[PDB]
Amino acid sequence: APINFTSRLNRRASFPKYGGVDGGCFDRHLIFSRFRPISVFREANEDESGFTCCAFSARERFLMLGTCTGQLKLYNVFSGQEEASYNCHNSAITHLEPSRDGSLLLTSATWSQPLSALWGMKSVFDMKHSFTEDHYVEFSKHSQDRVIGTKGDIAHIYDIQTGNKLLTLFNPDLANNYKRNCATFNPTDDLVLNDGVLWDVRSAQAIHKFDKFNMNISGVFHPNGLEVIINTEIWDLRTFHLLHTVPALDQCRVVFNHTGTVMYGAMLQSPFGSSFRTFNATDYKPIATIDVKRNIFDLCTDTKDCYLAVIENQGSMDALNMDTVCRLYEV
Amino acid sequence: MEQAPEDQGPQREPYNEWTLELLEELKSEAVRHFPRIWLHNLGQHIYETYGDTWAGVEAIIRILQQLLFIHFRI
Amino acid sequence: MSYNYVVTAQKPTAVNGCVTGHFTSAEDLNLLIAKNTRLEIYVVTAEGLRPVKEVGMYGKIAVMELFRPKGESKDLLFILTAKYNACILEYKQSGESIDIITRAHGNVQDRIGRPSETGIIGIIDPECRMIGLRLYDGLFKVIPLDRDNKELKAFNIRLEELHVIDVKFLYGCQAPTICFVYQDPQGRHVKTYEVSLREKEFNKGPWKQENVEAEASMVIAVPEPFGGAIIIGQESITYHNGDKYLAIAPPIIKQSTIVCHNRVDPNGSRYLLGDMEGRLFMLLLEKEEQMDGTVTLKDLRVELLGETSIAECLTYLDNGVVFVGSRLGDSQLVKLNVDSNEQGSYVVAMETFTNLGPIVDMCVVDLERQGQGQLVTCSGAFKEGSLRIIRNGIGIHEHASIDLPGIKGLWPLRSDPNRETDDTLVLSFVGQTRVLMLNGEEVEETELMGFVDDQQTFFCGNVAHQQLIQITSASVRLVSQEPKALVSEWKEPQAKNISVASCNSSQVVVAVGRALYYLQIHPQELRQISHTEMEHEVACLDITPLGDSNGLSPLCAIGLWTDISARILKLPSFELLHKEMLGGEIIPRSILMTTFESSHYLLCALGDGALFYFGLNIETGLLSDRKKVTLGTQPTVLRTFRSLSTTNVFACSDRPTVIYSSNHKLVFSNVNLKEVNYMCPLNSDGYPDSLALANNSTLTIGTIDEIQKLHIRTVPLYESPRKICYQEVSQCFGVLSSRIEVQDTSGGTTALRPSASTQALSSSVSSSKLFSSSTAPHETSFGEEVEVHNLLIIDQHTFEVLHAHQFLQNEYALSLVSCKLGKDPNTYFIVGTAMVYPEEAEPKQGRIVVFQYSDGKLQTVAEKEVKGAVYSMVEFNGKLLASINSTVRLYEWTTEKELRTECNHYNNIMALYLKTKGDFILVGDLMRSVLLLAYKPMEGNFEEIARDFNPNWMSAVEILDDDNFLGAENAFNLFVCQKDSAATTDEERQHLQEVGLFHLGEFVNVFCHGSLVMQNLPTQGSVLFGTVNGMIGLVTSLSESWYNLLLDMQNRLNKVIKSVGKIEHSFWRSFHTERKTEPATGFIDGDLIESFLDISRPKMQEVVANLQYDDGMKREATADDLIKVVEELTRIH
Amino acid sequence: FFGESWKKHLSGEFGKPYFIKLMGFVAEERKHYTVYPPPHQVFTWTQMCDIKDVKVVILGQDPYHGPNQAHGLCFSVQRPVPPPPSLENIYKELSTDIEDFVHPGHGDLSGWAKQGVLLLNAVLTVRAHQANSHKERGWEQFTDAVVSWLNQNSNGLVFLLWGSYAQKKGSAIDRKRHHVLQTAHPSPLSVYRGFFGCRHFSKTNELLQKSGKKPIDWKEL
Repeated sequence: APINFTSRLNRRASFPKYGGVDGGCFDRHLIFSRFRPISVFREANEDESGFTCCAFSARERFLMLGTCTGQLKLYNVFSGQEEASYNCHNSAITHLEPSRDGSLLLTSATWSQPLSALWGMKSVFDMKHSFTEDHYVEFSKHSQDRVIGTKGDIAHIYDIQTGNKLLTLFNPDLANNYKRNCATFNPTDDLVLNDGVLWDVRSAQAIHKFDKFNMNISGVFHPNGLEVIINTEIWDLRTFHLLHTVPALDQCRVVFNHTGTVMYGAMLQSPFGSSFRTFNATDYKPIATIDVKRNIFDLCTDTKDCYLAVIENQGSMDALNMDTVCRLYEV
Repeated sequence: MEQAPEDQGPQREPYNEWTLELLEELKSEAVRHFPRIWLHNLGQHIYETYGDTWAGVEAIIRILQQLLFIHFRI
Repeated sequence: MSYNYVVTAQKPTAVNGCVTGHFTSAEDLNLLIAKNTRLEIYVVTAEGLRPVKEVGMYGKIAVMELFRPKGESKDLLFILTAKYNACILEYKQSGESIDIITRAHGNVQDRIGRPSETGIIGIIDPECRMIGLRLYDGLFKVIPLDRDNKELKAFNIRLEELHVIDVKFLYGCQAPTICFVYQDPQGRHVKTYEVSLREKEFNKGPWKQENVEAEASMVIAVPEPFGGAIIIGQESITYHNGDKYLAIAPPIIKQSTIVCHNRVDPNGSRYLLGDMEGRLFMLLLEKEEQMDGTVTLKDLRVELLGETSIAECLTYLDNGVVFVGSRLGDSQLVKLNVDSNEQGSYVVAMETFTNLGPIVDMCVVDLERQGQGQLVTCSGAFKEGSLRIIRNGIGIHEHASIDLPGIKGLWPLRSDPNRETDDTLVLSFVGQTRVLMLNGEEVEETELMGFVDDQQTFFCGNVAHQQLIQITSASVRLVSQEPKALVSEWKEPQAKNISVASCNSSQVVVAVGRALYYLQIHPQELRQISHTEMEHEVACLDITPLGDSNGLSPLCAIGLWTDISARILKLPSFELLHKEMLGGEIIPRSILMTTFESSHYLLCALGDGALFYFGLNIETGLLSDRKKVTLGTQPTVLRTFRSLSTTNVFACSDRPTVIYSSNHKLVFSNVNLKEVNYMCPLNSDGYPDSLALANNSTLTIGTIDEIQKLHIRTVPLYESPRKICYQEVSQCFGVLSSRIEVQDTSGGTTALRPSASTQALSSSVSSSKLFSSSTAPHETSFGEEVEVHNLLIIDQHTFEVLHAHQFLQNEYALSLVSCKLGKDPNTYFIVGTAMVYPEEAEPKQGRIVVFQYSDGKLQTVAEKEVKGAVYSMVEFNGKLLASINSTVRLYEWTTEKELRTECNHYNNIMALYLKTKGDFILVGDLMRSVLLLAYKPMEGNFEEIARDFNPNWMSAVEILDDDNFLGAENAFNLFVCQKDSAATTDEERQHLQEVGLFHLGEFVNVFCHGSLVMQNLPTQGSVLFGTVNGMIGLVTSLSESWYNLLLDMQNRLNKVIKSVGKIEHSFWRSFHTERKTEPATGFIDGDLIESFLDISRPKMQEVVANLQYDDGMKREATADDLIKVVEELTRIH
Repeated sequence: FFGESWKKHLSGEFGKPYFIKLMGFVAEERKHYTVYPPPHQVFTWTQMCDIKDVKVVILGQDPYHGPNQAHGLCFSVQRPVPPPPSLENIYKELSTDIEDFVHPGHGDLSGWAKQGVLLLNAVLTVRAHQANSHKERGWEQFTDAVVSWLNQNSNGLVFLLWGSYAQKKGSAIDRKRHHVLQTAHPSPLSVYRGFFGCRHFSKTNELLQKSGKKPIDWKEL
């Protein structure tokens, strides 16, 4: 395959698709190595902005942002306008997950009880249900009908209609005590990765403990449903064989793109990065490291591989002078 | 497409009554992670710069509220 | 509010892949060709290659492979589409009715996962144990082959290995063993797994995994008595089988990468290897008797057989007959001679097959002139690269054009019975007849003794027993060939005059209105046999003998008055065999029973210019499948003629048509002539295998073109064509090229073969400096293959290389335009280039060069340096609009004959495509869909009106009108964006709604306006497109009423038509990108609508069920109502 | 509109080089920024009751920097301006200390001033929105003097010093001649619990009886 894009493109009509071999890999290595900031979202009528979480509206018209004061504001992406403000929590919105369909929304806070809630996103902004002692909540990856709350080393499973606890996944012996542990659903929904222990949702039985090499990072499922990514070490979900060691992936808030082709890493520990990595999903080769030159607090992307929202602290991490705005990137 | 909901959530409510209560709930939660000598000292700062205004209230409710967030993230 | 219609004007012409086996029967050696969406079936005869059946597919044929499962009559075919539609097809023919049955079907796509970017691998076990599929990385999908798998259900085996180059099922093992070459950081290696169907897992694994050289590309499973596998991939060939290891690194193969292979000799011994250079080799396995009783491999031999077309896949077809299947150029038939040639080339060319693919660039002209739109293409790549000139219709090459007015008939004769060459021509007139002597290439007037010249002729020509014949208004005359004198004369009992007559080599049939006389041919006598008295007068009659060698016709066709009934009679019986009531008052004019392919048919012409064709029953005498083709306005005259051992029909009307068969379906390809009243086939000495044609005035004699819907003229370039333009003023074409030279020892580079760029009359080289260069280097090389870009000046008629201009070292030419700029009256040839260095990943430099072909040379007018590659250029109202990587520059042309930068636009990643419409501009990006700009004249810059945010990787764009814009994406889709300038909010206005959606299945490279049809005045719009598979298509605009009608008709049609592999048309044409899979909307598949005419009449009535149309006024529909609707739509391409 | 009883007393200050500088600053400040309280309002603490009739004294810091809010009394805000946080906090102590007390529904502490409670701020003018703006400028020295006179002249006063700053202003007063009552600052910013539950208002009224002075009707506002 050619390296020079113009030659690659000339072979692209020859010779399609992607000209020679490795696509594509070159095209993604060119595209996802490039990001132009196009707009900022400053908090309402406050002199100092206090966003802590970024998330796009399900249909992605508004980009939803969490305030530190526990609010939630949907800013119209095109217009810029704060279309609406809702009072969610009494502490700093740490997490936002819009129901793919846009009927619901999940929220997590800092210390205020309840720490998590489900809210009506249709016509009326109601509280649907509360998860009080759960510090992180995530939707089931399938057709989102359940909620996966964590409580430190312990997992929880809830029904979005009933709001009732169904499962409590935890084995104190198999537990790794991953500091920033987060219990996530598998791409098929039947498996759970929690505190480095892979489980089986239906049987409510543990499958494996991915040997401790990191101290904070719990890991994610690759969307192939074949591999699992505990910090660096890329393990196979059925074999438990180590596949590769990606040293560039150490200490990363990793999040795949919509098509599951490019990984977005966010380096953490002032704590969190001033920069972020991208890698090619197909073969774990890094693409780039982008220095946003500002302390990032969160990062998200749209389905369309068009925008990159990032919560950047405009001015040094001094108790006082903290201005968390939201910046927007193109690709 | 498109449209945003109706805020029929939390509402403020009778503010100042609420604001005052939230500050003292937060003031305690802050105290369980930060030395109560540093936290007071931040309160004056805020007081000299803002004054006995509500605007200044929310700005310690913001400063406090942010520290705890970073603390949580570490 | 956009509604569009899409029809293929030209089917894909690239060999995607081909297989040999026994498909139609276990005896027949079948050749099967995949031409993307089309499946071509052929029988390998002693004669060459016979066509059998060609069938379309609701998908891109991803895997084609013939397998004989245990418990099968003939080999079955497995097909997998790129949309993941698996299926097993069976060939089945009920004598004449050929049909392809689906033995099983299902969609094998994994609910979740990203398909291997390397591409689909389909492999079948030699024993037929399972279908091996590599669709997605790190997974090996296994389709078990057991009876009860109609739903074609599979499972996956976690293939730890990842990134597998190629996998083949191994020969000579109990365990279904897969041998593959896999890429892993440690390098490329060969590995073996057993496929346990029971445990649904893999098992180690015949021999231990050995390491193979990093350029290992093919794994050839060697059949027994040899066994194991051969690992091709220059500079080495290796054999791996247990503990045996042979390695041959021949000096020969080294130069090029071998791409395909074919087993000549089943036992493994002989193999054909073909490379990217078109070289053909022989890989010879030395069968070693070893010892008791083991058959080992002694050594391997590599010998060169010569050169063929760049082979996408080779297929040996016995008797040194090999089919060189080319995607990159003309497909061909090759002979392998036992002994060496003068040159040393065992390769002997046999036949060549047209291949417009890849259609790099396109343009529509009027070279012959006046209303005739003709297409010119940049077709092929490398040595195979050419220029193709597609013309609509079949033209006639005149050689004689005599001045005779009011000619009522033409007939050929043999005056001397010793010769086979025609020497005579007979011309009928209103009340007279005249004879023409053809003494060589000179034609003079004669009289043939025994012929009445004072009466009108109804038939003339040489007959049996060394005699000639004449039928007049009065009598029927018989003339002896040696000497010339009348031998018999047929009289009407009551001296009455003959109304209509017909004849062959031994039979004569004359009519006196209701009187119908039948005569025979005997030596020196006109033997009268029978006579029938009809209902009304007779309008036309025919007695052409069809099958087998007898010389006599067993039946007679008949046309009658008032009733309008096309009746059949039996000979000499005169028994009313079959009567087809056509109705109305419009009278028939000319009938002809004729054989096409091998099947018999009957034809009928009417006084309103409307034809009827049926199925002539072999010995039976029935009329099956009543079809209607509306041609002229004037009545039609029908005549048979031989063109390259094929009996076709010529229909004489104001609309001249040539009737012939293709894939056992009747074709009505038109003639490039005004109006022919009468035709005649003439094979003289001076005028051989030509044809006489006459009308209201002027008789012409000449040769007909190769009888096809479109005519293609090929112009070989021996290099890669890239872009085309037409400088009407300069009566020439401007073509971009690319030739490969290899970096030798002596100097820089040495060329490989002579190309159009070297073989020019006038040669030029770019003397420009601009780029220092080095800074920046430029490693070089040392045995590296480098590209050489050239601009070519091609003559409008001779097509010879008038001039060739060679560009800089490491320079690529990307975009050219011919136009008049600014206040300048000179017409310039403007080219956009790029400085390509193999080491670097994106060019950061290039140039826009302006030229002018004045007189006989190519002069460098103006030059502008750019900081990127010039991806596209447009004539934007005196200005030059250009695309330089991430920028859209509007260049203003000056008095100083120079390029000035007016305004720029940047909101694009890699802006590769450009289109204009007055003030509007359409930009097509690498990945970010489309975008709409408009030059605000008073403001003097661009204003983004609306964008499409969707991540669609563009293939080509096109402006349909000021508010609707069409695009082609790399996942083979079409889409149309609408501009709602009216909408309540800015947010909505600044948004391009994807209103049209359509999965086309083809990779569109060129989108250009216009039509091939002779325009002089159903649908409003014309956009032609060209693909990589060489397909040519057309997009047009529909109204709300018509769309709503044709859409209802599509949904109706879909129910009626039977799919190949039972694939849903709704799915097939459903919009499909990695992300979205949404139902295709605002598009009408013309190709599906045009199939309405092809299908069955009851199946047509099944369509109109309760079809009501508002054309707020409800008019009811019938089959005939709609045939006319579709009839309009067929004439649009 | 300075109050004659206090005018015939504090008058000596006006001539001082600190006071001339302070007035001239305040002068040029109003010529450039909107200064609160406006002229007549700056000295309402004086024109409310006679210097002799003052029984209770509460020390404030800075004026209210909003329009038509700042009026002369500390922790006092005009109608219809809602009460500031400290006041809302102080009112909440009155309900948990005085029997028949209701929220007066406004922020105007005119009531206590007419009744004999001095609501004197350390600083007497501030730039609009600029918090402490007119800080270490002069004002403190003047109020320090106002304080000094009540210590030196009047007898049996109840000094209510809330929070470190006000507490530091009162360091000069003797708990043996007067009644100094000190606790944390009302403002909810505090972190340091203190003012909440101190019963400073009932204590005021108990100590008034020992002196034999008329009690403060805290409810009258």
